[PDB]
Amino acid sequence: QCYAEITGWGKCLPPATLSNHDLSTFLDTSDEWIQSRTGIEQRRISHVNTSDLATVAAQHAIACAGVSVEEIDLIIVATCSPDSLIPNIASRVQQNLGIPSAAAFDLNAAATGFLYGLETATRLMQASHYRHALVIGAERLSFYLDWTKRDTAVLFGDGAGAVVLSKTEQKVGLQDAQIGCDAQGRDILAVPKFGTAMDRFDADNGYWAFDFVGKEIFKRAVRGMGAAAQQVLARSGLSTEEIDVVIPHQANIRIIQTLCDLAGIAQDKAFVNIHRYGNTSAATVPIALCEALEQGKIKPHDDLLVAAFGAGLTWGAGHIRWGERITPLGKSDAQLPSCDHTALDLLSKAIEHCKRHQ
Amino acid sequence: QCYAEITGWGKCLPPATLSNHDLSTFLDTSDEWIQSRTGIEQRRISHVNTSDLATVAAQHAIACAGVSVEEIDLIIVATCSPDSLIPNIASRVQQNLGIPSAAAFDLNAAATGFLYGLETATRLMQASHYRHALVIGAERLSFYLDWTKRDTAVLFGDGAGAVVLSKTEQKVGLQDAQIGCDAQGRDILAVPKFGTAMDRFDADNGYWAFDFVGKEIFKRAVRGMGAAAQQVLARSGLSTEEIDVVIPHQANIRIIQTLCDLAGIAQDKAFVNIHRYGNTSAATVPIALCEALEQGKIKPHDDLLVAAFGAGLTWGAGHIRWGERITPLGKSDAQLPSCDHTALDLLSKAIEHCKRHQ
Ligand SMILES: CCCCCCCC(=O)SCCNC(=O)CCNC(=O)[C@H](O)C(C)(C)COP(=O)(O)OP(=O)(O)OC[C@H]1O[C@@H](n2cnc3c(N)ncnc32)[C@H](O)[C@@H]1OP(=O)(O)O
Ligand SMILES: CCCCCCCC(=O)SCCNC(=O)CCNC(=O)[C@H](O)C(C)(C)COP(=O)(O)OP(=O)(O)OC[C@H]1O[C@@H](n2cnc3c(N)ncnc32)[C@H](O)[C@@H]1OP(=O)(O)O
Ligand code: NA
Ligand code: NA
Repeated sequence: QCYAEITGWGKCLPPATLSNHDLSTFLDTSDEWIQSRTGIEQRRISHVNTSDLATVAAQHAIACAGVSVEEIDLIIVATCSPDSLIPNIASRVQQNLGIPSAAAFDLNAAATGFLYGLETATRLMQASHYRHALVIGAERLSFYLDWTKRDTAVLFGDGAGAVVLSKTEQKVGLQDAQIGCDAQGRDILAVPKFGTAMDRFDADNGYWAFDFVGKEIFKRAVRGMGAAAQQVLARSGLSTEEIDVVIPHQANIRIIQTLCDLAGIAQDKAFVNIHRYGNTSAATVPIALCEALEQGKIKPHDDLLVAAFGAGLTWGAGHIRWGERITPLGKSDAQLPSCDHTALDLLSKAIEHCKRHQ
Repeated sequence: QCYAEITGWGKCLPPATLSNHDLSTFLDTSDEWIQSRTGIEQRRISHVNTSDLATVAAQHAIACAGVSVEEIDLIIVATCSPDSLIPNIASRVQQNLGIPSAAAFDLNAAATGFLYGLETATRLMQASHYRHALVIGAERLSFYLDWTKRDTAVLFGDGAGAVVLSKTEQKVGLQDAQIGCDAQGRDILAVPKFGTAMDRFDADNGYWAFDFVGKEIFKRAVRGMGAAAQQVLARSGLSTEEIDVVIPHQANIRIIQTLCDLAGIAQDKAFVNIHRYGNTSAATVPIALCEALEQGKIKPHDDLLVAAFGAGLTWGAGHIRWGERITPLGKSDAQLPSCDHTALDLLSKAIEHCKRHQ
């Protein structure tokens, strides 16, 4: 029996910050509403493409793991905002870092995609000949947003997180996972007209609907994640008190609290950074894991519960058993190109077109 | 030790057919050039979205396997032309067929994506609790094409293929596989400006370049596939004479012939249907497998070699050991909505815009 230890962790958050106050400047909303309903105070807006955020997060995770590029056998980028469809952006990350040979693909399961990626890489490694893997959740969700619609415009941000996995005999990394999808929730969270369903030559094709039914999402998410978390704990013989840390998707602070409350997990076990970054979809979990490690929230040998959901409606949970090391082997000087523009400056063209079309 | 038997197979080719003669009607090309250089005589153009082609192929594979929707635990759609990015289209296929619960994701590794999907589902099933899986290669490549540029406009078509996998103790299905990516070939085959790298509000954003360096692709593809096929055969203890059938990606007939020639595999072992459908990217392999089965090309207990490449430049090979059954359990009456339009009629809006912009 082999296992896939999380030997490296890393993040990349773009510098330009869109505050709740900044959103109040061009929308009928407030810090008071956004903060009390969602827990979000700020989020980051990328001046660079999704693959660039991915690459930097990967660079940090690679130094953290001390793994050479020659040893990386698999690259998975979990994203729903890739630079290109042809080719995939896993191959761009591969190109940027000079990784020869590795299998490289993009995985789309919306915000659950990192957990899907961790599950997928772990089983690939357990069943076949992949020595080390790079799994990245990376998003530039700001691409998609409708800057007239306050319901969604205030919820999402940009960023990336990465892990490196290393094959081992030790019983560490992802243990049981349960991933799934509630396809009856497919239409409640959707941008149906970006992709090959859109009219390529219509000049109004940029003004797509972001469909979003918050109450219905909340309900299906809590059920999806909750039942997945229960299957993981039940199958693994864990009592709930044995869970040391929860690393949840950062969609809404109330969803995190409800998940923990219904499962009987203490609220202070959940790592929350949604106030800083908002919902970064596939990046939420690996960024939260990275920061949990950075801030001393995870001890050697801890049991972690990861839980996530997203458009689909995809869902999942998993149990990670941490090994010996919670400290990086090395640091990276990798950074995004500098940018002195505000988040408002970056969104100007997009905001002005959306408001003019209305 | 478990294995993932291919218990179901199925295809969906849209009816509207673009002949080489039809391409001669609006481009400086000929049947004589296209047929002798590529082997392509016809290809299909979809009147429906990628998810619809996927669904029908899935329906045929499900009846072929005799598996209920309740038993399907995993859905992978390999595609680079999804209807939507949010949500994924694996979840649409899931919705269409009423499959509850299953993990559902889109996998993007261009034409190698089906092989990536087969590898991924097989290892998921071997290492964890997935009883049956649905793996689909589905594409509407006609969305992307530059109807002024003859180099690429004549090469690609639309379609989908599916398999159903069933967990078993018997040593059948995918055995060894070797998948990878040659990221130094990333820029030779690319549509860099469809995705989040495109300017959403530019009215000319629909007139994207399809970058394509045929000679360089040919060379990297032959090397990529060839070395992957060698690693598969070497690791598995197979002599080349023991390979009964080759199911190759249908990009170019000369690439198939060169692959077989350099490996010392007899040319008549390769199944070729590129003359009918062209390059359908991720759909090529599962459609060719489905048709090989339909036409009596595969016997019980045969050894198959699958080989593929695509944008990335992704590559791979695998060895499938066939089990007992080469005949479907049941048939499906599932079909696409009727369409009496020609391929030319369907492409009219796209062709007229491309030619007017030039
Ligand atoms: C671009 C990337 C997209 C792809 C994403 C992929 C990743 C994912 O899928 S993760 C998906 C994220 N999921 C979530 O955020 C969870 C969904 N749930 C929620 O957000 C919550 O239900 C939430 C906060 C909206 C509920 O708020 P609620 O309790 O209804 O507040 P309440 O006091 O009742 O007021 C509601 C009203 O406020 C108003 N309102 C909405 N937005 C705002 C705003 N920004 N400012 C002021 N008022 C607002 C509306 O009129 C709303 O009415 P209704 O609820 O009928 O639409
Ligand atoms: C939407 C799709 C997105 C992609 C999704 C992912 C799928 C994949 O990644 S699979 C990729 C598929 N790969 C391929 O098709 C590669 C196959 N190989 C080739 O294309 C060959 O090299 C091929 C067909 C060009 C043959 O070359 P070859 O016979 O050696 O050269 P030759 O006989 O001199 O002809 C080439 C010349 O013909 C001309 N020519 C090109 N197209 C045409 C045409 N349609 N009609 C007439 N002449 C043409 C060109 O001037 C070309 O010049 P150059 O020498 O500069 O390339
Ligand atoms: Na514990
Ligand atoms: Na044989």
